[PDB]
Amino acid sequence: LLKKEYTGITYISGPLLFVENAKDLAYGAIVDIKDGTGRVRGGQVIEVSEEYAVIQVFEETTGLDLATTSVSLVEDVARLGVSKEMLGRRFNGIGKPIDGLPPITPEKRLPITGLPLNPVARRKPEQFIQTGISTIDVMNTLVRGQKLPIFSGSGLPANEIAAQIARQATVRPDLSGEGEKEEPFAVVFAAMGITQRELSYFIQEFERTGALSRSVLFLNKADDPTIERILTPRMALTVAEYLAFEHDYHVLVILTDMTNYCEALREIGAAREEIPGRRGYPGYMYTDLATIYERAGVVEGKKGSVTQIPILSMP
Amino acid sequence: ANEIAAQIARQATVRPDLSGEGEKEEPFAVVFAAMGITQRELSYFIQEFERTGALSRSVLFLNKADDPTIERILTPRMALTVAEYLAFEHDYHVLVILTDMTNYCEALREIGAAREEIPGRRGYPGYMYTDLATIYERAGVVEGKKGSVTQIPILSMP
Amino acid sequence: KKEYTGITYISGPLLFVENAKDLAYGAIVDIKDGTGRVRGGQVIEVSEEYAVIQVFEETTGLDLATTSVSLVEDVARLGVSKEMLGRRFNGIGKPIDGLPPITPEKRLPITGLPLNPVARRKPEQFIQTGISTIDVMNTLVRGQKLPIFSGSGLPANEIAAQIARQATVRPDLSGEGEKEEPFAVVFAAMGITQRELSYFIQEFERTGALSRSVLFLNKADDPTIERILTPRMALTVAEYLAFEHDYHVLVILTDMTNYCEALREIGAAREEIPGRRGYPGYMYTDLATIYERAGVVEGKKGSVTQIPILSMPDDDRTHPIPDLTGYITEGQIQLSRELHRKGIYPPIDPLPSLSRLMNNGVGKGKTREDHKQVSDQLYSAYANGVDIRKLVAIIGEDALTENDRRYLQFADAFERFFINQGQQNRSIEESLQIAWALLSMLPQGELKRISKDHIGKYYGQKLEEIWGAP
Amino acid sequence: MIQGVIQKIAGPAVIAKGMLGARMYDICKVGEEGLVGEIIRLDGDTAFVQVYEDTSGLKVGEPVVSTGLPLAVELGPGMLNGIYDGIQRPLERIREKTGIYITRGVVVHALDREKKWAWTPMVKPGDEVRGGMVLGTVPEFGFTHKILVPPDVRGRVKEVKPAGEYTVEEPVVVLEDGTELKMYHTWPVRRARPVQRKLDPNTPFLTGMRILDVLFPVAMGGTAAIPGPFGSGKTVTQQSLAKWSNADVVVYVGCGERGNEMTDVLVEFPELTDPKTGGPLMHRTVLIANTSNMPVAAREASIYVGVTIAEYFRDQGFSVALMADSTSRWAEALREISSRLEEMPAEEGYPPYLAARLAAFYERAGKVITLGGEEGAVTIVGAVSPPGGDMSEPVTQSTLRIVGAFWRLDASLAFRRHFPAINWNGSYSLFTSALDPWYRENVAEDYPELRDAISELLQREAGLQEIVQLVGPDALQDAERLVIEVGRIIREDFLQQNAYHEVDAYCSMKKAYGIMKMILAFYKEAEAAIKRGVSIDEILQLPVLERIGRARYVSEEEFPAYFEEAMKEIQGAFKALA
Amino acid sequence: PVQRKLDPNTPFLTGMRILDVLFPVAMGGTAAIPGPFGSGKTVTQQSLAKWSNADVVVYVGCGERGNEMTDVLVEFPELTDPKTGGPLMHRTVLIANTSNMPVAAREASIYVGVTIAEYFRDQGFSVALMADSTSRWAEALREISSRLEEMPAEEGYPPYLAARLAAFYERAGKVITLGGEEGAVTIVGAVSP
Amino acid sequence: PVQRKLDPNTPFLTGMRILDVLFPVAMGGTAAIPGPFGSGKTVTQQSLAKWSNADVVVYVGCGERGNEMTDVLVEFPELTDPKTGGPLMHRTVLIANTSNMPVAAREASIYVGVTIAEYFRDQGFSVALMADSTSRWAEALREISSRLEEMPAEEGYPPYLAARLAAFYERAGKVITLGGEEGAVTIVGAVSP
Amino acid sequence: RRVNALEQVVIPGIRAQIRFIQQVLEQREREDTFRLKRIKGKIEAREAEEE
Ligand SMILES: Nc1ncnc2c1ncn2[C@@H]1O[C@H](COP(=O)(O)OP(=O)(O)O)[C@@H](O)[C@H]1O
Ligand SMILES: Nc1ncnc2c1ncn2[C@@H]1O[C@H](COP(=O)(O)OP(=O)(O)O)[C@@H](O)[C@H]1O
Ligand SMILES: Nc1ncnc2c1ncn2[C@@H]1O[C@H](COP(=O)(O)OP(=O)(O)O)[C@@H](O)[C@H]1O
Ligand SMILES: [Mg+2]
Ligand SMILES: [Mg+2]
Repeated sequence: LLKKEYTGITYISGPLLFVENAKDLAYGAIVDIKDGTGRVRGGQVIEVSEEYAVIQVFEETTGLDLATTSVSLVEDVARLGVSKEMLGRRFNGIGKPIDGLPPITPEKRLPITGLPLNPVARRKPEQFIQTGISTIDVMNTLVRGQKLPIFSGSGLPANEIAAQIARQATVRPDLSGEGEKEEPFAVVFAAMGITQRELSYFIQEFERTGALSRSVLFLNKADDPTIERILTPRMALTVAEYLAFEHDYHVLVILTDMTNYCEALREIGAAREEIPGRRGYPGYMYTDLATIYERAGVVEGKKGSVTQIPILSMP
Repeated sequence: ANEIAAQIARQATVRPDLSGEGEKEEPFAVVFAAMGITQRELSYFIQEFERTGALSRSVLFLNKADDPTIERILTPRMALTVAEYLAFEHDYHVLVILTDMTNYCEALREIGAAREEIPGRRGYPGYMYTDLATIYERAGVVEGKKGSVTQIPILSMP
Repeated sequence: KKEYTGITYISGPLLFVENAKDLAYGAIVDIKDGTGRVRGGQVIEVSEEYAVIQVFEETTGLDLATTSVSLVEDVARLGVSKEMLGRRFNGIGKPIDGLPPITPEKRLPITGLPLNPVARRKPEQFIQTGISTIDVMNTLVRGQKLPIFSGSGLPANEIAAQIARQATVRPDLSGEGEKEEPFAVVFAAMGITQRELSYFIQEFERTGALSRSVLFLNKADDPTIERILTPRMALTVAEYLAFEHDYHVLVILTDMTNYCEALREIGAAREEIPGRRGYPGYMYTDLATIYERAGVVEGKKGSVTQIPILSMPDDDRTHPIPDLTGYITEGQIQLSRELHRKGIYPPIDPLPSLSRLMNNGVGKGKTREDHKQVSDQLYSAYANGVDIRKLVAIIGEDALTENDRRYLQFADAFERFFINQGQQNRSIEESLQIAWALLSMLPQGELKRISKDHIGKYYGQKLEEIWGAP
Repeated sequence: MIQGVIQKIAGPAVIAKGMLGARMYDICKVGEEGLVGEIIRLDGDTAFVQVYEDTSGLKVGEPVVSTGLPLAVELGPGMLNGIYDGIQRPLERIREKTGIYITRGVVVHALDREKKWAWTPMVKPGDEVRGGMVLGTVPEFGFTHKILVPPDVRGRVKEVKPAGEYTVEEPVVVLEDGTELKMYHTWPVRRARPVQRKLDPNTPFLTGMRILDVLFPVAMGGTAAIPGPFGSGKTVTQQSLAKWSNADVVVYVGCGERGNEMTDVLVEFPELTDPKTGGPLMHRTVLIANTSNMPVAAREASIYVGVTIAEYFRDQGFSVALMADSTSRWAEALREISSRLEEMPAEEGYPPYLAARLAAFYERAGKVITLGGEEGAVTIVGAVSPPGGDMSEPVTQSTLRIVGAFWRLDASLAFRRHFPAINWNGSYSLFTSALDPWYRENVAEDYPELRDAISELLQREAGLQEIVQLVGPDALQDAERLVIEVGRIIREDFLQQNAYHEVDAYCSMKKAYGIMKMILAFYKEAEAAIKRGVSIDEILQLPVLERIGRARYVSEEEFPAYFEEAMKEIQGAFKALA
Repeated sequence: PVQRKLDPNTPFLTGMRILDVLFPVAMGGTAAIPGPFGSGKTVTQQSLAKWSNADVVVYVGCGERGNEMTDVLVEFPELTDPKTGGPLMHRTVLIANTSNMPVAAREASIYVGVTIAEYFRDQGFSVALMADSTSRWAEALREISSRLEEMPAEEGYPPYLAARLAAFYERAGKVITLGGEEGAVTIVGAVSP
Repeated sequence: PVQRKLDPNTPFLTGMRILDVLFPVAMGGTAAIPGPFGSGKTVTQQSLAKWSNADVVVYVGCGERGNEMTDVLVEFPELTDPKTGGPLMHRTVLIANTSNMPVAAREASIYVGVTIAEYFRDQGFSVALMADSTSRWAEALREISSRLEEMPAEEGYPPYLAARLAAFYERAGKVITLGGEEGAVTIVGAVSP
Repeated sequence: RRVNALEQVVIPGIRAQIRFIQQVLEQREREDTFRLKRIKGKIEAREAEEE
């Protein structure tokens, strides 16, 4: 397909830049921004009109100029290439490998924002999970298809609890007789603003357990650009939904420090001067969080299941 | 509050035999102004005035909860205009009841916010003091005239 | 010389002038209307189209047909001379005492250049203010910035006048006697009323303290940009004297709360978005450019010392004005309202007061060698006394032990004699004598903080000497 | 390069027209005086530039010239023994040509441009060169400085200058493509220098103060925070870390603070002596000093310059310790700058991205494998000053989320002259569980098991604090009097340390281990004697108690014989008593 | 439209002791049940759907979980109607708009539910209307007003919120329909502060 | 204009025990009495008008009720001036601007009252000036600044409010008039937070 | 008993009240500066219709 470029930049300030004659850019498209030094930056269209279009940049705007910068379209809807060979890989949070292996060959391309599940098409989650912790198993039991966050503190060991839960979770079919064998969980791990110390602990625990051969890791370290923190959980949930509802896997999703996701959203909301909320957070945080949480559950007529254990720290 | 207001309107009378003014009593004329009143309170007020027999002496301005909001700007002004006319032209003793000033203040705040006026405390318009003063200050007694206007506003503290 | 007549907009304190691109930013201008009256003004914006002038005084009588604007100077400058000693100025350099204007040796920009951090040296000498509670327990050091925190009705002005009248250096206590040093006091008043102005005028002249002082006095009804300009001119004069004539100067800033309010009003007039609690976002830097002009310089004999005074709005130490001042200054002296209501003057509270440069000014070779331990012992004893006095009201006097009764009497004697000095002038030796006489009422060996050598040398004097003049 | 003229002046904000082609966040020269500023917003033919120093006296029409590069430091030989402000301007050479003040628009060079160095080439023509390798060595004090290529430079060596005396300006290596490599290069302060791989924090960073490296250790390449009030040791503990730690090069970064507080550290530091060589401590440290009245941009960009210099010294294979003093002042400067940009505030007036900046500063620490194959590490210790001791401030909350150690100070122990005055029930460390394999191999097998004994012994008195203020200590039962006395001697011999003493200012790890072993021996034998119904008064009079106090002041070489003799005496004392 | 409105004089039985005894609500009145997260608003509303003596029950899931809507679809076709032998689902109308569904559609669901409840009132039935959460409707109004660049009153909410809420709760009551019959609508709305 | 300001040394007697004994005010001084509604601000000021020893009393009603001025007009002609024996109203000048009167006239009333008080100062009399509420002046300034579309400070008040308040209070004091006599003006101003 | 009551009951409620009042005041201040930020932009947009 042929490419098209727009060179009519008129205004740059902070994360936003204005393109004048961009009439045929779809709302929500992904563009590639190139400067005179050859560096390439990503961006997303957030407002399109007759007079101009508004593009926010996925990272810092140092080096851009109005004379030599050009904006080129990539795709109308942000999509991710999914495949069955992604098990056992590592990605940087915007879809690029970090492990140094060649990139995967996509089977399908799916939108990262997903689609809402039809409430008629759902079914009740019913299979009990034995995690091995008495305070959880007896009094707060976990069911396949549940979203159950951990309300951590500033210096409390929530990461160890999450690793122990992922290490010991089993379904115990003998208590019900509705199956056999020892069908294991696949694990999707998404980290937002994590530091090296906790990343090292997670990596060594996953390699010691041996479950790294059936896991997909999306890693966005704390020194990475802040706008990439928004996109990271959406692709992880896209992969989890694809695996569970197209290959009958039972996946488990772990989201680490979504407080970082909330501050990342607040930074953009303050930059876009939209109406705030209770403590400076944007007024639409409930909807954005719902678009992440409500992608779990089970579906009638299908064998797969999605389970989420988010981790957040109470300020 | 509505029951207390109804009881006051039912039982209120002067005591000429104590003050010695000599004039024998005649009942008050009631002017009733409701802004954003619900059916539950309106039926109670209607039944109370029916049982006490005060509907033959009363003028009612009703603005129910489903009626448009901007109409609440006008109702107290016309109620007090009628009260002033009766009291200072036909020598009636007029008692005025305003059901909820809070609903008047919300209707004023809507227009103030639509006009981008500078707000005061808690988002209310800065000129609310003058606007409320133009309503309350229409009661009183005039030298050389027999009539009088008495106001009992009712408001809900948030 | 040139005059601009293209006025296109007048509203409140601002007016716009057309074709004024030759006016520098921040310059001072003169505004003349049809009746010949002259008002001042300052340029706050320069552009290709128009310039914005903020007007001193009210804008009554101005019109778009007869108004003209002429330049005075590009940068605000002050003419300085040694003859300024004994003179009173209105806050922008204009004399108000009726004397002829001084002839300037130099004209310096009122905004000061920052001091090079490698050019400073550590403060090492003290100033005798004549107040026992300040000299003994919260000592002021040459080069220190020691603010005073006061309430609303407290006598901050009288304390300021007393300090300006009584402060002096003591070269006879230092080393081999040192050598005579010149001394001067620079006084800055901002937002004062007529009553305070008259009080200061009588006080500085009735006792001869005017002959060594320079007064910058700004009234409450004066234009508020002059209130911004006043402390910078005071610090400019102080820096000139100290670093070009080896003077030891002391700068008193009468009320920083008025300065902060004036800064807020000016910031609101130029359409700036406020920060915390309506105050400008750059108040920290603006206050740093005033406070950090004091200090002592390597290779020079002079020194600049500051005593800012500020009134806490609601006795709220978390208010922005006390909070930002605490990040830049070395301790504070707090006046107590409870001591003020009981008849004690000056009402300086020793418990929440602190001087952070005490350790480098006191000691052997610059004062008496028993200073530090005596101050520590006095603080520790008063802290016990003020709590034993509270316990007495519940458990009665009989239930205490003997030493608790000694502490209870010590607190009362301390408040009666040490703090309540009145209008007396006390040298450091007299204050130390009174301090050792007060400690004498405690038994020997209860004084844990003081070493045996000083205890054997100074303990045992009766309090009857100060009892002849309480 | 791009030049323009001033169109509008309004405070520090300057609008320059004719600036088509300038780039965001470039450094410009504003006015004829030569003021500097950053471009913060582009719009058509104009460019919004914010000046650092004040703009009084400027006129419309004065030229504006952009340098074409963002804020950057100069990295090369000659940075040791130097004093710089927030934007790497040497104060000593500014004094020589200006006086006691700092005039606006002064132009000086960060690196001396006229000093001869002893160049020694380690390459020959025809060699392949990639980013991060070594061209040669230059001696500098007690260090052999390595001349590295920039990370973005690769090619093939064409000509090499022979050994001799050269300045930093003289090109020493020229490549085949015409690129000239000098003794120095520039790097932006807000972009992290690349590495090959970041390793694990499996080695401890030794402080030399007993309580820190015993109870709340920090690993090499870790991050720590130390909050507290005035007179609480914040300053002394940092300058003791500077002298006694195992770091090769020390970087002290002082954000905008009081002038006399800066004068203290500027005066006392040249007096200090390096323990390893006996020479001045100034020979291995770089100082960044900023007062409260200097421009806010320098104060905000102070810490980035320091961390970039620390990264540059890391890239040569050294171990660097970075000390950020009073990051609350840096947060205040950031708040002021964000207020000048009319951003919407959050919390206590702070910009919404405060946590992102604090994270982006702290993550540059860590132990890495450099591009040249050598190993290096940067360790960061950052001081925090709460306004009134409240731990709910946004700065401390954001710092708590990222640091691996938290050494809380308190003035209650400073009132008792107990130094170091850290609170041992408020502090915590997260590197304990990862340092254990190193601990049980290098120190002793029982050390991780022994530390829990000290922790539990200190904990048990915190459960006895509800009875001691009611009933006097002497009235306690002997089974509790024993706990009280052994915990007391722990507090007065192991936790306390004299930083001014000749031998107490530095304690190796085996010395502390012997002290804990000996204290446990005392406690166990005393409990065994108490089980035999003896009075505790005779235990408090035992001669071994003074042997406990004297263990601090023994020399490092002299310790083992003293430890063995104390072990013999404490074994003889308790089972000689019936 | 209606002919007249009447005074409520018969209880609306919920099956809960504390609500039916200590704090009764009449046939044709309104009630609100605020509470934090985990208090039990949804269990209380589903119990009212299951056990109340209303002829027709309308449930409006305005901006809440989708699993709660699947629980109703699964459990109800098996349970028994309290006042007739048929299945419980034969008397229930569900309007579902979950949290991740489009925001602007939250406003329309409330009006659709109240219009259906009013329609069933005109036939002579007694209708119970349960709104799952009105704070989500308030948030939808806030987002639309943010897009309109209106000036917020408090907490970002538009200044006309109290008019819309008043217009919604007014529609309840016991009336004489245009056909001369008798009907009533009672509204129970949850709030999520 | 005046010839020379003087130092206040003579008390202003009001008849209140606590104010005269514990918190005295001199002849040329200024005072303020703030408080919430119902605290007693107006009754204190009317008692000061009734019983003080000033020669001429000027009362400025900036924005209060109208009955408060009807009471003065009805009562004062019947009382007796303490220091001359005649009616009390012969020494009193009233400037009235009630709440429902136009807003922009609130600013002018204060200046008219203070100018009349300064005029009676020049004849050798001692004048007491009382403002019933100085907060309503600030409210009028805010109302006008709202129409002028200029940016306010803190609570919506215009930036120049403090300068106006300072310039109003500094007109008080004991002076030597241009004719050689001695006069004094004392100002008491109520504040309504 | 009095010491334990004052330590355990009275102080935490007072401190929670402090926190709640502080949060309310700060949130009101944020709402109030938002309006000024809008009004300055409206002023800037007004005087640009035909320069
Ligand atoms: N380990 C220590 N040994 C001896 N003295 C100490 C120690 N720690 C702190 N001090 C004392 O505390 C005082 C204050 O120093 P410090 O608290 O480090 O600086 P700051 O008060 O600026 O935080 C010093 O005078 C010093 O004598
Ligand atoms: N009447 C009740 N009996 C038993 N459990 C209840 C009852 N009401 C609420 N719960 C408990 O509350 C939990 C969730 O309440 P929920 O309806 O989700 O409240 P909300 O919807 O307001 O969050 C359920 O797990 C349930 O166990
Ligand atoms: N000195 C006093 N003696 C007796 N009653 C008083 C006194 N001062 C005030 N009051 C009472 O307090 C009330 C305060 O009313 P007022 O001062 O007119 O209102 P506000 O203070 O709100 O302007 C009066 O109704 C009066 O009855
Ligand atoms: Mg619910
Ligand atoms: Mg009143």
